[PDB]
Amino acid sequence: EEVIAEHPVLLNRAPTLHRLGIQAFEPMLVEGKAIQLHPLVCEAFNAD
Amino acid sequence: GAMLDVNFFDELRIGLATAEDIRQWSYGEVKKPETINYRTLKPEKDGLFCEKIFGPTRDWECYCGKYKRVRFKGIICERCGVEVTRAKVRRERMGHIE
Amino acid sequence: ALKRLKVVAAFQQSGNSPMGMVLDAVPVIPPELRPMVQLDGGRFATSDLNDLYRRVINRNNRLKRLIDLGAPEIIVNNEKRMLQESVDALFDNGRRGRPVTGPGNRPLKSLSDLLKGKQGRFRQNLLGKRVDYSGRSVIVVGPQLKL
Amino acid sequence: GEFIPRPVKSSFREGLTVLEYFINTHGARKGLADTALRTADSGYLTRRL
Amino acid sequence: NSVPGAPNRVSFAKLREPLEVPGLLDVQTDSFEWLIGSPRWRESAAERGDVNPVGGLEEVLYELSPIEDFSGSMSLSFSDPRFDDVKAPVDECKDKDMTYAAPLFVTAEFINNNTGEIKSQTVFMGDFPMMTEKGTFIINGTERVVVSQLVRSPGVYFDETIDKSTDKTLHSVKVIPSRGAWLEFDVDKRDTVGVRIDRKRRQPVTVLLKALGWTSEQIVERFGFSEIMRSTLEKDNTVGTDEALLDIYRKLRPGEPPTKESAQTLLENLFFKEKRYDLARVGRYKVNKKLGLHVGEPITSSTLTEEDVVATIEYLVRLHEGQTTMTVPGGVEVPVETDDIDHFGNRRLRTVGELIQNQIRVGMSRMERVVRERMTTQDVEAITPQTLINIRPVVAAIKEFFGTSQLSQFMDQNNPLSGLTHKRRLSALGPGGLSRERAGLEVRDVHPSHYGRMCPIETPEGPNIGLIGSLSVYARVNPFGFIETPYRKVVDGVVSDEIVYLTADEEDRHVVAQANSPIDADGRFVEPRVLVRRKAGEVEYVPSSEVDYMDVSPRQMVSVATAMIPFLEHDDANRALMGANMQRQAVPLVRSEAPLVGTGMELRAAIDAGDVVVAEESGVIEEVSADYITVMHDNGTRRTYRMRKFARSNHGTCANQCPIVDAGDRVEAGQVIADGPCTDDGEMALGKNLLVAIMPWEGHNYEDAIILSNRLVEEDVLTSIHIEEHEIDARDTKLGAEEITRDIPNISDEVLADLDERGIVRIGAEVRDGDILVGKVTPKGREVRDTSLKVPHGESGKVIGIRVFSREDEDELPAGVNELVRVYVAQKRKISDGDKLAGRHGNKGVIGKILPVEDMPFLADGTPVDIILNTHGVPRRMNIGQILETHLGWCAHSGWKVDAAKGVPDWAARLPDELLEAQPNAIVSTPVFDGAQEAELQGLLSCTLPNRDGDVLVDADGKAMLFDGRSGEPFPYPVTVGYMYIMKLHHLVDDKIHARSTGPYSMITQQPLGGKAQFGGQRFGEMECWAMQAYGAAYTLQELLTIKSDDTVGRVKVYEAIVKGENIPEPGIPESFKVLLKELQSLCLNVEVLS
Amino acid sequence: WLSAASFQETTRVLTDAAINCRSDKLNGLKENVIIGKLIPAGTGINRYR
DNA sequence: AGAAAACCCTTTTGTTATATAGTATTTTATCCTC
DNA sequence: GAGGATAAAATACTATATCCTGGTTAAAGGGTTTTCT
RNA sequence: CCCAAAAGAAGUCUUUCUUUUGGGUUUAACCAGGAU
Ligand SMILES: [Zn+2]
Repeated sequence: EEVIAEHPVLLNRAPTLHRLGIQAFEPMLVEGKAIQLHPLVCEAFNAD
Repeated sequence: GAMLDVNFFDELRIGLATAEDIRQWSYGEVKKPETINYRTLKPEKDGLFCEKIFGPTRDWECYCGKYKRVRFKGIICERCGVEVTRAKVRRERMGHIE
Repeated sequence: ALKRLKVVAAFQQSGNSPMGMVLDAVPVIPPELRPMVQLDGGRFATSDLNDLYRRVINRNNRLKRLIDLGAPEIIVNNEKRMLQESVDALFDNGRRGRPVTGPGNRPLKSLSDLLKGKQGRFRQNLLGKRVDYSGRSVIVVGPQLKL
Repeated sequence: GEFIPRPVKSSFREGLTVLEYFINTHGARKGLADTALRTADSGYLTRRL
Repeated sequence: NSVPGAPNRVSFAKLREPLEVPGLLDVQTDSFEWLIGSPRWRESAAERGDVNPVGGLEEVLYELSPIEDFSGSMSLSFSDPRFDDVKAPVDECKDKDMTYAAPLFVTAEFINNNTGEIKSQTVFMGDFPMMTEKGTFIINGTERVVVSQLVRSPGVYFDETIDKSTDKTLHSVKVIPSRGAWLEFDVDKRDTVGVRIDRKRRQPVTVLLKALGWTSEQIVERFGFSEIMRSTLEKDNTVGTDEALLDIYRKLRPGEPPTKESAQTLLENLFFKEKRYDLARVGRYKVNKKLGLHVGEPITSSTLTEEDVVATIEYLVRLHEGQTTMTVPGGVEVPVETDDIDHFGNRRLRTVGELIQNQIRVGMSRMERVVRERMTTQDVEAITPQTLINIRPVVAAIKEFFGTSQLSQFMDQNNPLSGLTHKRRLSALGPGGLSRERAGLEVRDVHPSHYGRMCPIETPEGPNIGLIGSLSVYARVNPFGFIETPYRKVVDGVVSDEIVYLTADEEDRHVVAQANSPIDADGRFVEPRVLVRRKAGEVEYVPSSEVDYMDVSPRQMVSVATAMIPFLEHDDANRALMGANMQRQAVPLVRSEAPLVGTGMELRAAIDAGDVVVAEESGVIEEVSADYITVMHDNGTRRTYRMRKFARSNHGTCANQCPIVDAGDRVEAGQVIADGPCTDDGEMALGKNLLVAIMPWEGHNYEDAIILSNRLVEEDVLTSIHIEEHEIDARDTKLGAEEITRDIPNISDEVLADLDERGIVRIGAEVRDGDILVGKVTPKGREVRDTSLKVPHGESGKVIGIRVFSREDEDELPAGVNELVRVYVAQKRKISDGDKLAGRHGNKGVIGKILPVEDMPFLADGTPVDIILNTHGVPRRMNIGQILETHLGWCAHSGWKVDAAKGVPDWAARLPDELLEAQPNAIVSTPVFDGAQEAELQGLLSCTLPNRDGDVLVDADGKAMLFDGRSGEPFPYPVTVGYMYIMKLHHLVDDKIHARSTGPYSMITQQPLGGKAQFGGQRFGEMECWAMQAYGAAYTLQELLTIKSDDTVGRVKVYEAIVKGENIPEPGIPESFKVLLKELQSLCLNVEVLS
Repeated sequence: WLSAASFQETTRVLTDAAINCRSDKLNGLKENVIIGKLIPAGTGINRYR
């Protein structure tokens, strides 16, 4: 947890149609096996 | 220019190649359609994998076996004719068919 | 005349000579770029380039023998035709006539197929590459993270 | 592409009959087909641009 | 229903179906036993096609024999194919990797045409794979299925096209044979009726006609009624007949010395010989129908004839003339019209029998060439039939087909429904059919002739949409291969029960009514006007006096998978499709449960799919146990049924079977006696009934996500079992001495603890990633390499079964091995984030957050809801069906009682008897297209029993009042609650997650490999380097393409800098660039890097 | 010729470039991606580099 | 001494292609001119 | 009547998103050699 | 660059240093089936 602090990570989805398909977030640990995504960017990625 | 490589790139220049250049690139002549001998599982001689043309298959190890130590470097084998060097040279040397 | 002038001017301006069109020697790609894979059980799968080079070498040896041993012009001419076809298949398989097929009636990947389409070393191994420090997963929604 | 002059007369709450459902699938499928082919085509135009 | 021991599942159906659903696997089983000629098929063809019963092998042999030399001095013939008993039973063949087959023998007779010496022998023709009784072949231990193919039927096809330059209609005809050479007669601008013999250049038909022996007088005598024919006659430039043949030779076969004899021979051999032009039997029937030549004579002969060619030319010219009907001398008149190539009267179905017959045909052709050649290089009076037959090509062809093809596919065994739907599949792509990348939008549509022959809903969603479909419930394949459907015939407005099977053409000719029409209980329509289907698929109102046929019942258009969706007629086709493609991807759960609201089709699908055990004969149960069941038949005999316990399926799901009978019960023939993977008492059970609310909740179920309660984890309500298989073979090798030994060279004592004396993990030890399963050492060529098979990356779970095959035990091992130890590892996966639950109607989602059981919206009495769905997804996608289901689900759970105190209420007048009242947890069924109306649902919801105390939790609208468990206050407005049947799809997260820091690299180019297996690294594709360029970030792109992928020194230097805290070094150049330079130089291009 | 060769008609572009003996000055964004050097745009330009 | 099973080499009728859309270059066919 | 010039047709080449997993990877014939009877 | 084994030295009751040998591509191409 002390290593990843303030260490950006790139998230991408395919197809990457337009410029906003690749975005850099800050990672935080969660429980399980699924990447958690912010709901306000689903339109940019076009991800359901 | 720049021979092998490393960042002095300033221009790529393509062009037709003549027979003389083709015979310049090659380190030997392939004249036998044998890939590898099954029993020895080692390259044939004068074939499509000959070590004398394209280089040794193992790091600092000649085909005959007269040399297997690093200190021996650059000595063209006096018996088998394979140059003692690193195996990566098999990714660079080219042959030519006459 | 205008459509022709392009190539004549191109060969006129530069010091290069047209004799490069007709080959006298055929280069051979380094082995590591056409490796054979010895899958378990002696299943040595060979890259198509190996088979095409094998054909060319066989025909060249046969023609050399026939010339040295002495033969009528007709047989030598036919052997030269076969050599010409073998080289044509080596450089661009399927451009003229029936493709040289191998196991199970399939075409063989000559050299020119390594630099073409979405399988060549121009748009599948130079513009986009697999990378380290990476992963993938299924995404879910969390209305607790900030933006 | 021409309209069927029947036409459908029932709402999905009341439930369609058999024939009406058939003539509905008629036009329903081409939507998916065109979706696939157009999403295939768009990439070529983006690449050339 | 009619199954002796089926559960009592009450139905809302109003209509009655005269015809029971046929055997759902009958297509395959009855299309194969035709091939071998079993007595059952002989009996079936006796009551139908008794004129000429012949099996596929018999037909091939008769067409082949006799084989004669050019001189005709000797001949070889075959006859009477015969089959022996199978070598081993099904279970043993599956376990020991032995193909399921039987010997084949044939009687070969050799006759010398100058001595009269006849020599007969029985020659062995190889091992012929047979078919298990449930429709599947077994090959090399795996189970395979052969899919039927849709192809364009052979015959004559006419079509007209508009001309751009001149705006004239141009008609064209194609005579497409089976294994022949085409010939097209087409008209064009500058009207000129030409030919295209084979696929060569054009030429006037008059050339062909004269070549056939027609004088310039005869043609104008008969073809004297059109200007085009006379114009072509005027401009022919062909003299006599010989010049015609020579000209034909100059085009058919260029660059040859033309001569009359050879030209005539070649022309005759192309078409008029039963050697290179076979219209089969279907083709000849179709041609005779289209031109009406021989209506009476039986179809015996499959080559063209001059009369057919002249008839087709006349037909084409008349069609261009605009005629309406034509009369051919010696034949009845027919209509002249263009043809369509999607009408299911023109697309035929090559089933499993036909494909194997074709493969045997080509194998025998090769064997025939061999025998003909050998017939002239061996001295007479030493030749015996066994010394001329070479069997290898036939077995080679059969094996090639069954191992390598686009129609012999691995069975999909996610669950029984997947198999049942895979056997009844029709694929239009394969050898001899269109291709996935070369199909237009005119073949993927749904032609109006599909009604009742191919389901319009069930179809893949990807790029295959339209090329693959499923055979409907009632359809059958007639002898020629055209698909037929039943219709109940009406005589004088009286609906009889005479069922007649019709193909596409006959259905086109007549007028057909609808199944769910107002019958007045005496076979008479209530009102004169009723929807019908006319010739071209038009829907219109015709009075109830012209109707000629009616559908046997509704549902006739929906395949097996789509017939199991309740309230199908309320859902849009687009979502019913995703509902019918998401029942073939369930996963057999640890404990199964039958759905509360089904569609009456579960029982038949379960019993036919073959995954349940069915008592073969009536009797009384003697002893029952988890392993086997003993049935004591009525007359002495006794039978023992063995059960498959924890057997791996082709896609990694368990295949349990447990009995449902006790030691004293009596069973009846056809009764279900043991459940299967996804069955519950004989009914399909793909999922679970969960309590569901339809409110949006805190955004966790945002954009199709789902929320589960924790009760679905504690109590294993959704808990699957998966099984993985690991193999390793100790190859003999040229060096030899490979052995599966325990002692692992250069190994620790702890890591070797589990291994048994032989060197195989003890059954019952948890082999987590990084353990040993087998100890294998092979010579180095000690001089050995320890290829000790280890648990690959990401697996775990106990070891439930080992199987070791030994050469010393004289097993059938692969050539050049001694042992083939194989291990199984099994694991129980619970539900968790990332899974892909989905209902039936197409409401797919991925579990978003498994909340603890305390903070869930709970009803007034304390019951917590077990799932939450969004409201914003229902109305927009038009799958309202689910909401209706939800309501009905609740009515099924709570149990209702319509109060018939003073007359039945009007809304329940037509409700069937013994449905006015139901006990709690009562199962009901609503057939697909005749189900529970809205008024009936309102009535049921209006009256429902209290739960325990005198409280009703769901009011009339169907919405209850929920307490918010997280905060405490009640939600201001009522919410919908009910019971919905949801499944667990096979897209679990644990098979998807993957990461890589540093791992294996490729060999030709130094980039990392791809895929979760090896170690794999994600691909930074082409259009993910445009986004980086667009942002303006350059350093990140440079490092993503140089020091992370293929810069040989960059990788090690960055690793060292990172571990030692230094600043990352600079990049070099990529290896793939040098590979490109070498590839260019190999082409004689002098590429040089100037400076 | 590198960019054009990587775009379309690889054979024709390569052959005509070989005939004309064209020398490709390295400027653009596709060739600098190919040879693993900083793109001459964004952060890579001289003013900010 | 003859027969049967095991090496070493070679090499793979016209099939079946249900294609469109666009452009670019070679025939060839016919029309116009001298 | 013969030759040249222009439409026509006739062929030749080029292109038609992203990602993931599972099964196979040669046979067949001719010529030659060794062991068993 | 990395790992494995053998021997010697120091301390801890198990880590570091030195020497010898061995080593690293589960690669690859096809067909098929899926996902968004
Ligand atoms: Zn040496």
